[PDB]
Amino acid sequence: TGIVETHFTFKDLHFKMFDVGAQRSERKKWIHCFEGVTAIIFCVALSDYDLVLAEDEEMNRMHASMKLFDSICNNKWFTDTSIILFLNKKDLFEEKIKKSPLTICYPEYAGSNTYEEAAAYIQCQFEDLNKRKDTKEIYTHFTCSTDTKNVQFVFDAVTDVIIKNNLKDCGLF
Amino acid sequence: LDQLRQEAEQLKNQIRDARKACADATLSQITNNIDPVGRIQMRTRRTLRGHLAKIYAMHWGTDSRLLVSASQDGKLIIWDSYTTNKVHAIPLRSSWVMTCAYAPSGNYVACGGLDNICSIYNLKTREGNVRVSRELAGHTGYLSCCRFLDDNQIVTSSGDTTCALWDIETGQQTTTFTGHTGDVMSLSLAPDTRLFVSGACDASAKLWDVREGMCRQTFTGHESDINAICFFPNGNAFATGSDDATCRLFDLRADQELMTYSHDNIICGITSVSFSKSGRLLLAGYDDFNCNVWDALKADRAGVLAGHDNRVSCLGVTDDGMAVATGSWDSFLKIW
Amino acid sequence: IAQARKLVEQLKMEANIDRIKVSKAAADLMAYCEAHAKEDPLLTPVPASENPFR
Amino acid sequence: EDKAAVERSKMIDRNLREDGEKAAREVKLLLLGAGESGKNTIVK
Amino acid sequence: VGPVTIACLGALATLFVLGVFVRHNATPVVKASGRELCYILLGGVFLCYCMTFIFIAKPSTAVCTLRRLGLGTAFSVCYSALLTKTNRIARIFGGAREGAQRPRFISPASQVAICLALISGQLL
Repeated sequence: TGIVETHFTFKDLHFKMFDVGAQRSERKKWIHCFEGVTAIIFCVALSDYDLVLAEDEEMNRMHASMKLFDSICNNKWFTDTSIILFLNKKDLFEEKIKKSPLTICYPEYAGSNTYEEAAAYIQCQFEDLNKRKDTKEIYTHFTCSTDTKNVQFVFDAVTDVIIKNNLKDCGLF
Repeated sequence: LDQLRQEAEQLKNQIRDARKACADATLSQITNNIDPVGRIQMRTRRTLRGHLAKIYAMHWGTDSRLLVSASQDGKLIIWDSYTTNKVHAIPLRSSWVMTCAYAPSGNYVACGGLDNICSIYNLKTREGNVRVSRELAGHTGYLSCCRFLDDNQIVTSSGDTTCALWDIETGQQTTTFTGHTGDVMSLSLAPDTRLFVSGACDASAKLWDVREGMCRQTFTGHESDINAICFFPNGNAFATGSDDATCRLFDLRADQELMTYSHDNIICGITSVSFSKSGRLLLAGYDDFNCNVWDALKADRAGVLAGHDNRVSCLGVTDDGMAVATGSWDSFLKIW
Repeated sequence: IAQARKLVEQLKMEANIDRIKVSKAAADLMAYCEAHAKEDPLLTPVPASENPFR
Repeated sequence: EDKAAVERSKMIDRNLREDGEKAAREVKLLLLGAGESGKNTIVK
Repeated sequence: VGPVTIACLGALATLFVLGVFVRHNATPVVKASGRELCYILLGGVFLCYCMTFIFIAKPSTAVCTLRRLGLGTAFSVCYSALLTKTNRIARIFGGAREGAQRPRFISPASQVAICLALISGQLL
């Protein structure tokens, strides 16, 4: 159906969560309509890295996620909006890292058998371009899906982006 | 099969070659002579205030003396030029609305948005305001445009590349057509309810009949998506609104391309195209605040006007050329 | 197969009418668009005397 | 009857003015990601 | 001799500060002041430093008139410049938590309007 809006006033602020709505149409047509948003949420699964359901035999889900992230960051409409890094891997990724050598993410792997170095590598590799980093801050959080949906981190991020936009247009930075 | 596609596309090449051969004389005739035009063609009317949102599209499809526009804050706008005020301000359930329409009788107002819901509002009511709007669905793609010539049949588009014809009384999917590769962006109401036009990539100005239903008119040559389309005041003509800033007149009977006024003076695309009267003044929006109006008959720019500090999105012209309505995201509505 | 046949069928029948759709199109091109091309361009310039706006 | 139109023009502006900062104060977000990328995993 | 030399030293110091800030408006610390109320405060300080010349002068109808309103205006300018910056910073940092929207009357020009209104109250 259409886009689903979830309005919840938790953390003393009227949060509104807007989904993609499964448009399955031209990207820009619904990208430019959402202009004026304060912050966006970027969700990528980490424990399902072995899944190759994105393409039959051409690419994997990692390539699609990286391409979509690059398109979002390089887009001229959202060059100033901050971005949020979320995931849904609390312990499944850690359990899978025991058997998976973490070599599919990068062919030139130079890490151990754990996943801390893999997380560091992916989080430092996400920001391929640094021009938008100065204009818009990038927030990254790991071990998501807490009790109250990680209310503390999202509240801190939203208040930080709000104050940043407030001081940007008043000639204070 | 492969053989069927091959024979079909040799047939298409033969057909387009024949059309070019037959229309070369017409192209030479139209390009040989031009008519004189004015210098500015401008007369200011007023300024509109009382808005704090963005706008996408409007619809000047009524013989009365009012204007209608839609905003993303959730409220519709029905303004008068002289009064610079609104008769009523009804709210909109949808968060975003991109479709705006009005009735010649001033009784029904059509709006819709990303929720795949086409809502018809009651402009005239006993209480003076509409209590609620009826819900219509049946699509998997985002709503793009909707038009109607009466209170019996309504045409609408979707992001799933299909044109839906519905009836107010029935309230169900009455007519549905198979779609092309690209998504339909806009539809133009026919002067006498003959056919409606859909525009997308590789399907520039594809005409579909309302009664018979089959496709007869299809043109190719505009790779970029076409944003806005409108019928000529004289009738039996098309409009080109490709995102590649390509502006070229088209004919229904000719089924062939015409002269193009592309130039290096601009580097961005266009968002809307509109005729003043029989192509006397081509009005087209651009990605910048600055705007220009061309003269198709004179093959030159009629004038330059911006009236905004941000990219303009909506543009409408009265059928009799009484007034033109335009607007950008700066919540400014100016009649040029 | 079946889907491609419908696309071929639509293109096959469209060319049939389009082949005979000329019907001396140039006569219409130079006879249709001048009917209303002289009213509005002269009507729009008003010296703030009969214009309904302002 | 022109006075009534002006009076009506005053109350529509006030009605639209109230909805201005009321909707602006409400923060809007944007959720976008890969297909089935834990849409229901996060508490909503 | 004492007052005039100390006034000259203060005027030179504030002129040097003005030249530094007007030419080094790239580091965010000087931008965090506001870059309008800072100039207003510098003008007030310059008026305070140069008012002693009016103070030590031959009495006259013009001299007496100037030294009557200046004694309040010079300090009111600085006080308003200090007040508006703190007020805008506090309002911006307070209204972010509740009602996420642009605070009213905050701008490089609007704050100047408020500061000049506060000064004009004392002038009136």
